[PDB]
Amino acid sequence: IPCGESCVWLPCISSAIGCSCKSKVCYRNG
Repeated sequence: IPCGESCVWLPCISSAIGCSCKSKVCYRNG
């Protein structure tokens, strides 16, 4: 599920809420 954050050039600030970079945007479990 996309979280609402791009990660093309920086990692996910939303890593704190569980979101990780895949396919240039931040996701939690799809």
